[PDB]
Amino acid sequence: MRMPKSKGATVLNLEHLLEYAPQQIDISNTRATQSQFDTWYEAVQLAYDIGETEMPTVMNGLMVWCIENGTSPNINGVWVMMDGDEQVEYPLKPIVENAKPTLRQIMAHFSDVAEAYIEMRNKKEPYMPRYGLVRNLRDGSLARYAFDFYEVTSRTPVRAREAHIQMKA
Amino acid sequence: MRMPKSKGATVLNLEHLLEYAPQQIDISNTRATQSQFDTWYEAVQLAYDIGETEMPTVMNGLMVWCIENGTSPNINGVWVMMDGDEQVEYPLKPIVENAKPTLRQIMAHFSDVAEAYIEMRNKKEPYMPRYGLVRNLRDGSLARYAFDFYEVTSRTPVRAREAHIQMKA
Amino acid sequence: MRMPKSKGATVLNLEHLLEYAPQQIDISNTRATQSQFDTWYEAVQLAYDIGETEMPTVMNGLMVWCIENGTSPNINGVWVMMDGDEQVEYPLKPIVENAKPTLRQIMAHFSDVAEAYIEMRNKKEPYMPRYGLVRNLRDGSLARYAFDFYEVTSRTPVRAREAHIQMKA
Amino acid sequence: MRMPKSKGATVLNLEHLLEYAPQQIDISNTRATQSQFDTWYEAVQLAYDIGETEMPTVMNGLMVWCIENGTSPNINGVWVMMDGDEQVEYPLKPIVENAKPTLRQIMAHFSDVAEAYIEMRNKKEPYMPRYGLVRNLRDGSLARYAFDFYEVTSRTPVRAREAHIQMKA
Amino acid sequence: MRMPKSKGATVLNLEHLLEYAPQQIDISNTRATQSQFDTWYEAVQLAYDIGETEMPTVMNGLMVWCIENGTSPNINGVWVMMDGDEQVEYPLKPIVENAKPTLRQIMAHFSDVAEAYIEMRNKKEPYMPRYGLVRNLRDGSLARYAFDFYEVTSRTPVRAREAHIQMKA
Repeated sequence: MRMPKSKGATVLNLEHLLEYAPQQIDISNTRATQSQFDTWYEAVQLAYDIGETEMPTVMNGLMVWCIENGTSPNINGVWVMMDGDEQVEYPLKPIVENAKPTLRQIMAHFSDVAEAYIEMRNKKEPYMPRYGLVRNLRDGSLARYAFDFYEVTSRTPVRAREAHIQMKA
Repeated sequence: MRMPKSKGATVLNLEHLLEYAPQQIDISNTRATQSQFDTWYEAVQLAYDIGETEMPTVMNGLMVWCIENGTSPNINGVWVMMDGDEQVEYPLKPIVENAKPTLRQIMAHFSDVAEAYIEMRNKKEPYMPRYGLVRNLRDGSLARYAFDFYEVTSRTPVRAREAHIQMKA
Repeated sequence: MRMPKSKGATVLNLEHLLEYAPQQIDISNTRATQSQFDTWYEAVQLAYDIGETEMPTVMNGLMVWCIENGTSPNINGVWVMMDGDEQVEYPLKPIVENAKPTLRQIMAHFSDVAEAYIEMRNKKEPYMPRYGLVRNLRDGSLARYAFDFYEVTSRTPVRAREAHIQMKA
Repeated sequence: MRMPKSKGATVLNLEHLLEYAPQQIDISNTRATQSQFDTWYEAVQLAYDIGETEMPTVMNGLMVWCIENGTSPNINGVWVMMDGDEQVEYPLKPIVENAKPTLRQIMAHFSDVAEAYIEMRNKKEPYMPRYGLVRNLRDGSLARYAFDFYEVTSRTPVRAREAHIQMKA
Repeated sequence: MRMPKSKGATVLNLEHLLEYAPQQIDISNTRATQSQFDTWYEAVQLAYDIGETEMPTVMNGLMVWCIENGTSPNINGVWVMMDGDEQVEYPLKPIVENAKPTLRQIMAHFSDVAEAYIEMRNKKEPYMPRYGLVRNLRDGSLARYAFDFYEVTSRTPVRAREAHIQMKA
């Protein structure tokens, strides 16, 4: 093999070269960077006039809303939260404006947790996310992966990779 | 797994995260929100000069009309109600103007009840909604699902999902 | 045979003609020339204000970043390095501007080493570069070749040649 | 690179230039200078016979008026303030006079605050400034940029830059 | 080939022509000559009553002003310097006078240094000169070329050549 050279010197080290072991999600372009996610968090927090005691509760339903309604909604719209049987409405402009590059990449930070919620739902009655009810997904084991902000990593079953290709087609 | 992080703190809670259990129809974009449905109700009520004693009766036939004539009609038109053998006419502009985002989403609040009416009809003589007589649906058990404002949830038989895909194609 | 002639004289020699034995990568247009790589190295070094003691470490992650995120990114963007659990951000404009003719050819100097890193990763948990998770590559032995700046030489297995044709299609 | 030279000596420090980091709005010709704004403030104060206890209230209504009626009005005209349900009438020549170079540049000092007021109005009922209701702007998210005295800096989203080009055309 | 001839004798050495290798900027008409620049320097120095200890600081702000406000301003105007938070006001006729042929050609001597300042600003927050924010330049990499007194030589990337043609159109 040949290691990169510049003016007769190696430019890629020898020890740390075979020691750097990052995580796939961290250095991937499918999700927004940590700085971008932080900016989106406070911008949404400042727009809704919510403190640090109710904001975690509010963001629980936004992830659930994006499971069943996607991550590319109309800006001039609203997304719903339910406190009991009442539909509590929130403006959707702050969610999208302050999300860079796209809301899907920002929502991709919720990929791991969103499967836990769907698996919970798939313990009482069959629950299939709408994103999979419009692309004709019949499997009941792939319901945990039927949201548009899912991150495909090197831990995803092969059937799921084919399903997302079929879904997005 | 990794839960969303912002400035070294979890932003998705731990207990209410695995307790929020909404209903699919409530947080879905296939139907208008409760506020939107309320606005459409009074706007139509105020346009027809009807009180709270005949309006429930009038809206019974509007749902039946939309079963057999769809939810995307010409605004400058009329929809018919039958009191005995006489065709009582109502303007159709108030139904569509005041419906946001679309009349189909507003009519989607009648998805559950519209199946009860069709099943009633399918107890004396075979009744197939027109929306299914123009897309060549031959099954007699799918007649209860042959209206354009049907809501596909995680309780719909798999054959029905294929039928609507075939119908809308 | 006929050897090139000009004014009644051979113009291709006889001894050194059958002695010149270059290497395929050196005289190939799939990678930038040594002068071009040197210019890109110092230009990136001068833009980041880094000496000759940390620059080899920084370029380790840029190669890893290009494995999972390609070699044609948006100039007005950033690429991430991880020191522990923190995302250290670098501007991406110096990487692309000063790379001639393209960053893929400049990154092609890292083709040999990038396989060593992937093979390392493929010793603890299955690691498939993202560039192969979006083109539906299922083989686990071709993971070492699933980056866009791979150089196809006369040492590459035949299956790999077909895979890259299928991947790039 | 080459420095500017005069009689064999450098004419630029290039050490304080590294220090020199002015703000874009301060050294821009899109807004009047601080001295010009001070002249306009006192002259308007002297024309309306108002002290330093009601003038801050007075200029609150002037900024809102320029949002909905532009910054190029007739000199022989009036601008309206509302105290309750009554229209308080103010002469408009004191505004369009003593405002150099133009009233738009003087009004550009209110660009930041004018967006806070618009974002306030877009929390109860949809509010689009009349400047955007005559140029066919159908995106309510861009309502915060629909005043002619908006200042385009290097913090404006790319959407707003295209919208203003479309509006001013 | 044919040499220029006069009375049966060559009029060109063609041995010193091989020696003659001038710089493109030096013998270009896009910038004022050295004598013209020296005249503009002393005349501006004599007009502002400033010595040789503060003038290098003074011209630092003038170059930045021309980046964001162009090199064709009104003679009966002022250009702003910032010492801290205060706007220092300077007359602008001493600048647009004693600057022949044009101020742009005089300002062209700062083309190399003006890019260093812009590249400095594009290290903390995105900074695009106002010259490019009014001509719809959406590429932040080309921010280093977004001043009207830029000199196009045979070292400018092909991107910048097309951008300036698009901008000046």
